[PDB]
Amino acid sequence: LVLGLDIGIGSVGVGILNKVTGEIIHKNSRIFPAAQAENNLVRRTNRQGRRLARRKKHRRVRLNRLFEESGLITDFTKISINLNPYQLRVKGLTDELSNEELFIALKNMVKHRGISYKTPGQIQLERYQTYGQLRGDFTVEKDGKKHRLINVFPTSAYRSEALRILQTQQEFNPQITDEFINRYLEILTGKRKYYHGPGNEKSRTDYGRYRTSGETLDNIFGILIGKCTFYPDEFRAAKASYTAQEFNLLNDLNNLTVPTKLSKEQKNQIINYVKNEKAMGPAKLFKYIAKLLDVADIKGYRIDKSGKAEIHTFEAYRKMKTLETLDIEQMDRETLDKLAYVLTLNTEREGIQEALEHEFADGSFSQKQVDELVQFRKANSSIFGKGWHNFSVKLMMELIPELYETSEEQMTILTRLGYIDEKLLTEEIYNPVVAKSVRQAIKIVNAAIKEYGDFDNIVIEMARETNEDDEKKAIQKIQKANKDEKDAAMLKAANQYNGKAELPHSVFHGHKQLATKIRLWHQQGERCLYTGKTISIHDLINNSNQFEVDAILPLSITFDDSLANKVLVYATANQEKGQRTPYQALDSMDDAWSFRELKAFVRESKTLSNKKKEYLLTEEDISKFDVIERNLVDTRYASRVVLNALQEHFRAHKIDTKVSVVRGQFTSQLRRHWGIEKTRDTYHHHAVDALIIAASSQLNLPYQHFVDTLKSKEFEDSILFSYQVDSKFNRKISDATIYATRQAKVGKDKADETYVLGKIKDIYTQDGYDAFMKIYKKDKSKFLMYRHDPQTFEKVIEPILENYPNKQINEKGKEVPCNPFLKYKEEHGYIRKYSKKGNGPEIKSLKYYDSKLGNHIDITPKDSNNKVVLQSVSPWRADVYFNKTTGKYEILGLKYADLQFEKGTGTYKISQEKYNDIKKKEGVDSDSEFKFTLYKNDLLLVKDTETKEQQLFRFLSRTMPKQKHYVELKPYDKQKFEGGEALIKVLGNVANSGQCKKGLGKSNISIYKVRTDVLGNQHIIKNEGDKPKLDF
RNA sequence: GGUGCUAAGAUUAAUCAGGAUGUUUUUGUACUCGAAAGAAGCUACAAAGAUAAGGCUUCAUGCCGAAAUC
DNA sequence: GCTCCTTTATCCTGATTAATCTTAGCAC
DNA sequence: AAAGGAGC
Ligand SMILES: [Ba+2]
Ligand SMILES: [Ba+2]
Ligand SMILES: [Ba+2]
Ligand SMILES: [Ba+2]
Ligand SMILES: [Ba+2]
Ligand SMILES: [Ba+2]
Ligand SMILES: [Ba+2]
Ligand SMILES: [Ba+2]
Ligand SMILES: [Ba+2]
Ligand SMILES: [Ba+2]
Ligand SMILES: [Ba+2]
Ligand SMILES: [Ba+2]
Ligand SMILES: [Ba+2]
Ligand SMILES: [Ba+2]
Ligand SMILES: [Mg+2]
Ligand SMILES: [Mg+2]
Repeated sequence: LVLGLDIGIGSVGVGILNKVTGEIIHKNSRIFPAAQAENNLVRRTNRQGRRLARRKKHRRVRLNRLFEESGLITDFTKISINLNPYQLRVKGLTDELSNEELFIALKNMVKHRGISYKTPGQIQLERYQTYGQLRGDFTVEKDGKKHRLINVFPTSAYRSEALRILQTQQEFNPQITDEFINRYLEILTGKRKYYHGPGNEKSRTDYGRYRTSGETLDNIFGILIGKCTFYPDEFRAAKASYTAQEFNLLNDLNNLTVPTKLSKEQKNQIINYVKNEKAMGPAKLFKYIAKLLDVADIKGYRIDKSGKAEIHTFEAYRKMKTLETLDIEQMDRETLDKLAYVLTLNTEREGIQEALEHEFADGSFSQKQVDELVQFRKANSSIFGKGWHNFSVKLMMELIPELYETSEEQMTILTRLGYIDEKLLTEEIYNPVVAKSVRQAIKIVNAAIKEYGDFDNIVIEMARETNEDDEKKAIQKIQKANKDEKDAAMLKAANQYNGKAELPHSVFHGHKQLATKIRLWHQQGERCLYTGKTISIHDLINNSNQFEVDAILPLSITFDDSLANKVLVYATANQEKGQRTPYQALDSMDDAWSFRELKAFVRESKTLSNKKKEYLLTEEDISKFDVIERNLVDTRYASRVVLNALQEHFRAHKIDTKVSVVRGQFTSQLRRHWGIEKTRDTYHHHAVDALIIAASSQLNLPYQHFVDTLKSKEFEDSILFSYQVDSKFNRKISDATIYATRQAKVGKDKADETYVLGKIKDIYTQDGYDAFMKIYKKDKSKFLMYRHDPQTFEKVIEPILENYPNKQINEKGKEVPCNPFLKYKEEHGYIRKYSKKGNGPEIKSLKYYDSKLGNHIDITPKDSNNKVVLQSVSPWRADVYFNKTTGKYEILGLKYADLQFEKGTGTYKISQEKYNDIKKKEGVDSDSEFKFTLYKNDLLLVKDTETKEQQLFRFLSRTMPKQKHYVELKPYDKQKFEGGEALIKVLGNVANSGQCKKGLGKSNISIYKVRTDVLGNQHIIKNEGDKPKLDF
């Protein structure tokens, strides 16, 4: 029997076939949408955002306790919030402030303490006075030109400003001690080291340094260093360690071939020669082996991308011999390997200093020698940033001798010396998508082996190329052209800056991305492609903050993190671009060149790549909800791990189940060669792909039989499906929009109602204006201004709609719908609120009554005159009951937001009383029998009692709170329904809108839960237990 | 075809430290109404508060909450 | 009650560790 | 993609 596997990011196709007969024994499709674990990006983003906001709020709490302890303010209730803190930040610079005015000035400073990778207050206040606003990024007029500002300042300048304030206060006030000044500046300027992370000695967290086990790490990334290829409980050596340098050159030398393999002695010559000579390269070493022992006679050396020969040259050692306050020759091996550990992993003074103190014996270093090691590590980031060797040192020491003694390379030597736990298999893998699909692929083969015994062969499709030589040469030419323009960009940055042919290592400190910034910089003709302005190398390197690397098509939508989706632009031009493509954004941007100019530049030049040109000019209105390379990387990763784990399992246990490999491009043409047809948008193709995989393996060796069986029209209608149920609570609970509500009468009601508000963020975009007219043609009274400012609406905005075009002839002589608000803007500036003396504020956003408040989460401030809510509440599970009096089913729906952390306990749970309240409000009778609980992707069987039809569905959720017992379902064999698809008569047909929403509380109904193993074998469940499971 | 070491070129993953926003509440100022006191809560700016629902203990460079465990 | 229709926050700056392909040079 | 009020 032969087992095929098509492992993917959200599916694994399974299929078995009796090799002699060619008969199909099992076909199956295992599904687990990869979108669930791909959301980890959202989880990390939100965890990090919460930490930034937690600490910003903690900064002003820490400031409160500082003012309390100093005895300057005890009562924080009478603290005004309507004075100008920016002006007191200027007054305090020279004149005396009240303690309340000082606390307002410093609290304002702590909430915007600037970047750290005329004082700021005076720059901010001047923007307050001359343009009426300071925050965010906005446009300002600059003598005919529009310029862009943003409230971003160095933390150094904020600290500089605050210091002058408090020192000036000190001469007026004595309660302001030197310690008070010290403690505040740490509140203001304090940051955590990136290699420490969260926590404190009492606040244990395994995200950071203070581990819950009680251990305190020096650097939280040390534990992430890889393990040895053969010693899984041994960390690997630094590239710059002595052990790894000796192993590297030793194996380099034996892989040469010489007229006289080199002898044992012959290597120690070269090792000593290169170790004690200062300058060393590949030629000059070979120039020594040849001209001192014919370089053309030596062969078997690894070659450059370009074609230069290369070899290991103890580069790390030579540089470490240059140290003046220490002598590398005076240190033994494990001390020099340990030194390279510390200097590879740590990039900061304190991290190195702490690691030296805690890993070496107390008398091992002096301050001056750690002082030199600090300056040394920074000056050689290019060497200690190269990472780690694939081997531990332990293994190399069991290998370096025998590489001296014998002429064999590492592969040759290791030969000489000589069911799957899916969780341990994926214990140390930090990619939840790869870790999941691997875990799914192994759970299957274990169940396949249980039901069938071992197999002659288990075949895994791989996505590796097979290329002929024209093509192969076709890859290195490109990979070499890639390395060529980086050098070309660096060389050019060097001459433009230094005039020399190399940039000083001083410029890359705290700015390792410069090598890439320069590369895109060179590709954009040294011009920012949104401003049309030149980017001077001096400005870039010398003033790095003025620029940012924009994702051309924003990553929120595309997830395309390649170079071809990146451009170096001025920072303000990237912030104004926002979550938009240049096409959507450029013409609307105030400080920017026209999209036409950008088009011209892009087509005109010979610097941008082919794919970079499409992305900069796609007039495609891409969107986040329109019906990626991570998929390819992770599929390769998952399939591989499964393969290796299978081979190694069948040797260490000697099962002699062969394990073969097939490539995707071969299966694709085979499927074309055979009579294989793919059903549109269906999960069937994962299964039959796996049978093409199993079949590929027995090709050398009933063949037509298998195919005919396969071709059978009747074949698909009996392929099995199994889905991974999701029981997890505490997923994303709702949409993020925070909604206001008001009491109003809208449309057909004559009783005040609670309406959720909506708002048009900017009426000067086309999307902003089209939204305006949809609401306008339907019911102008929806706009809150219509009701609360009819003068502005009737005497400003209605004339504008009347007297400005809503369309226009474009560049191409094609009528395009234009925006009357926008066309007024270009002429008179912003539409302004109605006023007698032309004094009204500008108009940018319009709130309107949207929809009636229904289901929601209440986040209402005690302060608020109206409720504030969150909407689109996501569901967790549905509890199925049955009422004997009515003979109908009653379905209770639980949402993530029904569970919470219990005060006091800290347990995440729902209580019976709340569960009983939900049970009531959902129409479940308190005297009704519990039947089962359905989670997402569980499967249902819905039977009609009267006509005996039955349909198998998978569960999604309980939908529509108002419509009791209503449930959204999904298909058994595909991702979604199309719409109008016929179901059993009781449920009619699925809504043409696509979503299958049916109520299951009708009399004529029968529903059972269906479990499957990962193979597709179904079990009918008609009752699970006496009561629902609520163990927490 | 699998695999080991090395180097490069491409992609991507996990995790940490920070910035500036956005949403909404309240207040102030402006705009509108009013003789003012104020009203209205639109519109703009500023400040203060909340920012997945919600929790923790050790009182702080405090900690956890959208993944995985099926 | 059953189906149609609208709706849905984001841009960056530092840093480390790991993976998978694809070329190369050697090899079981 | 799916919540759920709008719309009838
Ligand atoms: Ba803005
Ligand atoms: Ba020396
Ligand atoms: Ba590195
Ligand atoms: Ba080919
Ligand atoms: Ba909107
Ligand atoms: Ba939603
Ligand atoms: Ba190979
Ligand atoms: Ba007045
Ligand atoms: Ba007044
Ligand atoms: Ba008021
Ligand atoms: Ba704010
Ligand atoms: Ba909270
Ligand atoms: Ba109704
Ligand atoms: Ba809605
Ligand atoms: Mg961008
Ligand atoms: Mg649809």
